[PDB]
Amino acid sequence: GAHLARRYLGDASVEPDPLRMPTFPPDYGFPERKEREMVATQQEMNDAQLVLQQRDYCAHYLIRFLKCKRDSFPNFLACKHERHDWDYCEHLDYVKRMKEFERERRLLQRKKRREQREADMA
Amino acid sequence: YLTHQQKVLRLYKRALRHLESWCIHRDKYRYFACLLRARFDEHKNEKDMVKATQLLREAEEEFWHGQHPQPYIFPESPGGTSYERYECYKVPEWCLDDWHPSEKAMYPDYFAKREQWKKLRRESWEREVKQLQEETPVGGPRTEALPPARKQGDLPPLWWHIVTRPRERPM
Amino acid sequence: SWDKDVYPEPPRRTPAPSPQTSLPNPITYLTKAFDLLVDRPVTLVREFIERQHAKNKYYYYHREFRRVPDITECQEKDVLCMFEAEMQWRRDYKVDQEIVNIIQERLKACQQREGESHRQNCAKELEQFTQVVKAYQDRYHDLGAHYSARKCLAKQKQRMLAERKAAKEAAAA
Amino acid sequence: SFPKYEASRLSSLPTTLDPAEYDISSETRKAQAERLAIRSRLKREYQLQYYDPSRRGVIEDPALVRWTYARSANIYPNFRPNTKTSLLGALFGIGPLVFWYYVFKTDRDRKEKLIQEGKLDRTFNISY
Amino acid sequence: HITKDMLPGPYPKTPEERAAAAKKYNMRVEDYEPYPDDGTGYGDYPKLPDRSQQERDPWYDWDHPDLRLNWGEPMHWDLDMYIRNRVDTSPTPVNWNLMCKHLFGFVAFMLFMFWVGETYPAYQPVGPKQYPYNNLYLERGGDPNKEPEPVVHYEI
Amino acid sequence: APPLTLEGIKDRVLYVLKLYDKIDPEKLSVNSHFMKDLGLDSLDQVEIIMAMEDEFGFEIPDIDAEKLMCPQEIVDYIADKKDVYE
Amino acid sequence: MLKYIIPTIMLMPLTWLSKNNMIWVNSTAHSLLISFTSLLLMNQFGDNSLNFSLLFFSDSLSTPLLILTMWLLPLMLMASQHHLSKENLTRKKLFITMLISLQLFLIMTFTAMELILFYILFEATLVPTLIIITRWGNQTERLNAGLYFLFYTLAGSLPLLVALIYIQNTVGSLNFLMLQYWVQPVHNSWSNVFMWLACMMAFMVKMPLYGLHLWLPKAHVEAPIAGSMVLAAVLLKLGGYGMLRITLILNPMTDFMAYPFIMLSLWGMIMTSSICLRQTDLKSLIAYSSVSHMALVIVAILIQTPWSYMGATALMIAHGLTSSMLFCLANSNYERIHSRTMILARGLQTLLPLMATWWLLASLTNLALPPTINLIGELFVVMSTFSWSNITIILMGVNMVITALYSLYMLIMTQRGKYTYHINNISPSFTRENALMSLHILPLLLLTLNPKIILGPLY
Amino acid sequence: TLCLGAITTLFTAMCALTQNDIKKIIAFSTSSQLGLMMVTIGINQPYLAFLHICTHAFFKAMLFMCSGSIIHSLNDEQDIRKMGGLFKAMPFTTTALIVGSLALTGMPFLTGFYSKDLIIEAANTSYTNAWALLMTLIATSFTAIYSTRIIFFALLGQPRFPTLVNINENNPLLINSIKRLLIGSLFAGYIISNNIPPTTIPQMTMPYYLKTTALIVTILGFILALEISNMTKNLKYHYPSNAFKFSTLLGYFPTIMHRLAPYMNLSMSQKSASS
Amino acid sequence: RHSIFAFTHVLIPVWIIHYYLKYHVTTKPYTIVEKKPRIFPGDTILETGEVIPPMKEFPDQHH
Ligand SMILES: CCCCCCCCCCCCCCCCCC(=O)OC[C@H](COP(=O)(O)OCCN)OC(=O)CCCCCCCCCCCCCCCCC
Ligand SMILES: CCCCCCCCCCCCCCCCCC(=O)OC[C@H](COP(=O)(O)OCCN)OC(=O)CCCCCCCCCCCCCCCCC
Ligand SMILES: C[C@H](CCC(=O)O)[C@H]1CC[C@H]2[C@@H]3[C@H](O)C[C@@H]4C[C@H](O)CC[C@]4(C)[C@H]3C[C@H](O)[C@]12C
Ligand SMILES: *C(=O)CCCCCCCCCCCCC
Repeated sequence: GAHLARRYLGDASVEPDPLRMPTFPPDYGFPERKEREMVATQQEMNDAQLVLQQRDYCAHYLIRFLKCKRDSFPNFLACKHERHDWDYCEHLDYVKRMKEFERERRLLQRKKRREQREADMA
Repeated sequence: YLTHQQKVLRLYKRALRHLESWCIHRDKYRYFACLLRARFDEHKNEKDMVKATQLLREAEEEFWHGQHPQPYIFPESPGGTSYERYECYKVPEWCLDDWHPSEKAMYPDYFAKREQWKKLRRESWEREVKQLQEETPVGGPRTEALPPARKQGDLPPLWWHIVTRPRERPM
Repeated sequence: SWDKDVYPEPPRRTPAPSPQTSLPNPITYLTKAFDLLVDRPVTLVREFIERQHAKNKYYYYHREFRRVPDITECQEKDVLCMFEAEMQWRRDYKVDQEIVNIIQERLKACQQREGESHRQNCAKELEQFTQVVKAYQDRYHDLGAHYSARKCLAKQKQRMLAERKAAKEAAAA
Repeated sequence: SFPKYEASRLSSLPTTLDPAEYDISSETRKAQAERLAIRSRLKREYQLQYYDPSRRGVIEDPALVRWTYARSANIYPNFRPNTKTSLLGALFGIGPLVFWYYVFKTDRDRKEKLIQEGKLDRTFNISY
Repeated sequence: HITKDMLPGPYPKTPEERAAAAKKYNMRVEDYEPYPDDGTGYGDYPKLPDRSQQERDPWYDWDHPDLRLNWGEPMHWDLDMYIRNRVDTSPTPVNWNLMCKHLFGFVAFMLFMFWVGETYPAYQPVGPKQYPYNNLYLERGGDPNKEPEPVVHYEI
Repeated sequence: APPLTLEGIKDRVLYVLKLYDKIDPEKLSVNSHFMKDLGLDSLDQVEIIMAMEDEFGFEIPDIDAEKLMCPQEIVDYIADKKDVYE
Repeated sequence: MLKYIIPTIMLMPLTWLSKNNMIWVNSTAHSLLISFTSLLLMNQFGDNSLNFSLLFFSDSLSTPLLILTMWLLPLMLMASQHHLSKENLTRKKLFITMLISLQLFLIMTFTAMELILFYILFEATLVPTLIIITRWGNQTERLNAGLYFLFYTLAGSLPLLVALIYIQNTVGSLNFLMLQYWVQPVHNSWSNVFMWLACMMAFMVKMPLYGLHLWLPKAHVEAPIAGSMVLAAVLLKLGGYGMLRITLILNPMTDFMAYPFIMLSLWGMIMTSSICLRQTDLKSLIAYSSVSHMALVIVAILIQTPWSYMGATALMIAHGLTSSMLFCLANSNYERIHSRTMILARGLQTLLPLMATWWLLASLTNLALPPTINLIGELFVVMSTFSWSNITIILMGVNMVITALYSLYMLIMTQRGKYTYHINNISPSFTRENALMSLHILPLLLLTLNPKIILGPLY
Repeated sequence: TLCLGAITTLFTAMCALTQNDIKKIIAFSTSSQLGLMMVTIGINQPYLAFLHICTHAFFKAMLFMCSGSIIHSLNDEQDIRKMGGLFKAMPFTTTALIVGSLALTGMPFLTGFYSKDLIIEAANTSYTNAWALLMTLIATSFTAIYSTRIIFFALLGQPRFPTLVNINENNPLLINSIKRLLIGSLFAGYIISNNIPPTTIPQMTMPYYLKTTALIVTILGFILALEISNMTKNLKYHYPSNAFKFSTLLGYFPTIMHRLAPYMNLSMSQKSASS
Repeated sequence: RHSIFAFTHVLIPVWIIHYYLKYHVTTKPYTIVEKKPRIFPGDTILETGEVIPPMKEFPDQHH
């Protein structure tokens, strides 16, 4: 949507590059940033035979859902609460990716605002 | 060769059919069919045949401009969806001559009737040929029209393949 | 049947059933119907047949081929020695084709067995397949439809010369 | 004043749009009558055989025989080597052969050069 | 039966040969026109209008209804190309050149716009998708003996 | 697609003509020439044939249509194409 | 091979000493018995060929060609006995004798150990073939067809004779087993260029190679039906068999001497396939179809890979049964309407239902429907040619599109549409005709179950 | 594959807008749906492409059978201009035809919704060719237009078929075959959607306008189609444009290619290769 | 009628197929290859009796 107009019909220097973001260090302005926690171990995801694109930071909810689905057969309308937890975990993961884009954009704006201010000095 | 009158009437039928393809709805088509007829009636009496020809040529140009690109076609007419659909079922009658005797024995009445027809064809043939010889000019026939039978007990020359042709829904 | 070392497979790990639903499992009841109606009468007929075979037990043997001198030891144009060496080389060539087929069959059985984890869990089978195909390609690739032991030998010596030349100029450096 | 019809090889002028169709002099009428006479004479010759009750076989058609003969046996006797036939034969005959020779010879020389330098990927290539 | 005088011959040079050829092909001498006497081998075969059999009257009582041919009439040199299963030459409601320009223009426009759309793709305002364990180094078939470069992801 | 009969064809042919405002239903018979008896012109006859094509659902070529000058000839033409013999 | 040569020879006294009305029954029955015994040639080993004696041997290449050859003789007797029914007795017996003598020369040709014995029998097949074409062909053009057939073959085969004798003087032997061990590489000189051409042109003409194929549309079209069956099914394969053998002694020169003949074949197959689309004679169309298929065999033999050699062997067998079936199908219509024009008799599916099924099956094998052995052979050649040069897939792909078009065009024109009104003598198919078609197609489809027996020595 | 599918879905949907043969409309609908499946391939959603194959099978097969029922009742008439007034004359074929059309256009919770709407959402939120995305959405709107075209002319209005009425859809074979596919066209998408294991991560977070794009353009399609169809009943003449003729004649591709290519190939075969 | 069909077209074919698979196909290596079953935390292996450990405690997200 709107962000595409700004990059394509406007100043592309203050807009993130989706194929090259992030371009600033993870700690630039973030004192003491915590690493993302991973609940499911590599062996658990290997044993569960998750699709590689499903082996993300929400895999533990997916595993819990898959186990319920198997154990509730033939009742395919069960595990609806397990499914939602995984859907909600993926939603929060998507919002975190939206925040990374917004953070990248504001630093690009900040970088430029410094150049012009640091150029109006000259 | 088509006379001028034939050309006009063919155009009128063609124009109406394409008009119907555009209009679709019957009440709408009735309205514009009557306007189109009024156009043809406007020049019905045009004694000048040089001017009636010019009117015809312009109407055909107007038709070509206005024709429906995908007009309605009756299903079994040339170009229709069912055109020639049943030709694969049309078998000529001469094939029955090759049936095995055990196959013919299943229809003793049909084949007895068939022998009478073949006898009728055999006995008529010489007179049909003679009638065509005597009714045809020395140069040869100048049109494709065939004559009727002039006598009693005679059959119209060259009748067999018209009369005995396959039914339109043979199977 | 088959040797488990030649055609290996890991131990089977089956999860135990642990239902959380009062609904009956249709597969469980279909499985018991299958055993009673299909597997059981089929097993009885087989046992009858295997009793007949046990009354008449006879044997067949895997043919052994003694080793004969190979083409490198044959003197030129000596057809009697060349003939025995060439036939041996062709028998070995057919055997090497089957070895590659065995290694390919292991690789394909691994990919199917491991499901979505095959890219990681079949690394050993992939490595063995890579090594055998390289060795097979070295022996037999590019010989042509009229291949022979002589052409195979000519190809090996061309390769040995290249490996000997690449060494004297890799030990000079 | 509608836009004019522009015919092509693969889309003919409609009969109703053809100016010749509307000026029909007596000589044109006579020509049409002569054409109908020929068609009628041929139709009668065919029908007298086609309707004959005792005939069992194929009614040989000289027009069909002439057509197959003209499309095969009659061609070489009427061939003359000249500028048109010599150039077309050279262009259609030899042209494609020379072209495909240089496509494959070039491609194979490049591929051969890469293999000798170990620069062509043949990791799993053991069937040929 | 067919005699040599009833078979195609060489290009007719005189008006007396042209009349003899026209009679042979069952044509009016005025309608008979051979192909040009190049070296291509048509001889005296009539050059008939290059029209598809599809263009003939479907309501006429043809001797060969499927081919829309009469017994004895001269067959077009390319008749087997103009049968109703093959090349059609019927008039079209849209002119040939106009059809070609519109078809070409539509396709060329679409190809151009696809090239534009590839240069300016649509996407959502999200950073890259993140994966644990060094971007799944081992799952993607990474060398278990070599140590990968750490890929660390942070909260936000 | 139920079968046609000679009387059925005649009934429907005359039925259509009695719905045509230019024809007097009280002076219409199977042998009424469209031009000589009913006093219609050739444009009317084209419209009459078009109605018959619509009535029975198939086309009558112009070369054959122009010769159908009375109701009985229309019946015979339809009967012949549909292989109706009773 | 004497267990096949002697029984074949005995077919002659059997034919001459039989009761007048049993010449076809007797020769057909005993030729089928010989064909049955030929299955004993399938004792092939993985390493060594089956070497009977100093004169004869059989390997996986010649064995399938031998079985096809002996299978074809009874089929040809069945195909011929209708149109020879009014021939007088002595001339019938001489016709059968020519067929038997051709079989005798062929089975010895395919098993000859020595290339000069192969040569003599390879030329020997000309004589009975020429007699069959010129004596029992139907049209005036058979005389011209015989001369084109004879002098195209000899123009090539006489240089081959000089080359073979030259090789024997230089190597000391033409025995094929010896040449496998004593073969020396061919140095690249002008003199060796013409040795290569001498050793190959005779086989190229018989394939035929595009450009050198003009004899085939004459000979295959003017011959009687038995002549066409053997000409297309077996005699074209003498060229392929000869090339597959003689290329052993022509390496490495074949690497570059192949280029002009590969271009002729790859482009020629597209040319001849296109010609089929506009042929007016049904027999002529089938003849041009053979040239297109044999272009693949030429290419496969010249690139000299294990896959191309398996594909070439399969195609030769597959084409043999298919092309023979198509000629027999075309002949069955000819015996009714007495014309070879394809547009003359249409809609024959309406009049001859079962025969239209044979047409369909023959057409599907011709366009190489998988898993027929026609497709297996064509596929293996396409695979090997892709490795020779990826760009070849374009020419191979175009040819497969064109082949489908003319194969089904032949089917649609003759079998579908409306029947020709005035042709009223299309009597029902005879038991003989139906058996003749099924003895082609049934073995062809059965081989799909066990393809290895027709994949040649490289399998 | 993305661009190839996008042009297919748009081009064939556009052709469908002006066709009068009922089987041609459904056939062009299939081509357009196949184009959408190819788009799903191009955005790296193979399992959604497979699901659309499964759901499309139900209601597309039913639509052809419904048209076959109509064709049979009108004595082999396939032109919709000669149909009309069948809503009450053939109640069951009418019900199946409406259910089938609503399933094809992505009415919520019918079989077509469970694949087509996930596909549009995935395309809208993907890193994708911008032009391909627009072509897909427009093709989705055209789907509503030609679906309305069949219903409006086949079922509504007044009869336009011949006078001898032999409409009969009371054969049990006809009823039960359509009935089973009708049940599939309602529930199969829901049942298959709730039973298959997840193999990707479905995208469920997007702006409101990208979540309702498929439904909104479908509604706009129905509205525009209903205005065009009512216009056909106004006693006003016709002025055919270039766009109407381009659509009716299938972009002229058959008229040019099926004449030019055979002519060039068949001429060369005889003139050059043969002679 | 349906029972005669079930017997001739289901039961007998499955008997022949089951005999074919059990005693000819599965007696050869790698003819039938199953994807190995998925194992989830907390499962129990029937062959061994091993108990798979549960996943660690979830940082309970709000929902
Ligand atoms: C190495 C690779 C080989 C592969 C390439 C092979 C190329 C094809 C070779 C073709 C050979 C020539 C053509 C043979 C076809 C048959 C010839 C023919 O039928 O022509 C007919 C022609 C007309 O005359 P005629 O038949 O006598 O009239 C009726 C009375 N019988 O008859 C005549 O006018 C007389 C014909 C005489 C020619 C007979 C054939 C002899 C061929 C060898 C030529 C000898 C050359 C020696 C010259 C050395 C000195 C230069
Ligand atoms: C239509 C009539 C039908 C009858 C056809 C008869 C065909 C006969 C063909 C005879 C030609 C044989 C070749 C004689 C030339 C001498 C060959 C030679 O010794 O040259 C060697 C050289 C090899 O090149 P190179 O591969 O680079 O060397 C190895 C390093 N890689 O040479 C090379 O560069 C290899 C390439 C040689 C081939 C050239 C191909 C020319 C273009 C294709 C033409 C196709 C055939 C044209 C026929 C038209 C006839 C009118
Ligand atoms: C089951 C079905 C009944 C359908 C119905 O009545 O609605 C009936 C109809 C015709 C039957 C089949 C046909 O009669 C042909 C078969 C002949 C044998 O007698 C039994 C098996 C056999 C293969 C049939 C068994 C099956 O029960 C069929 C298929
Ligand atoms: C930002 O990523 C936006 C992505 C794509 C926007 C699609 C919105 C729909 C507008 C055009 C539809 C027209 C259909 C007739």
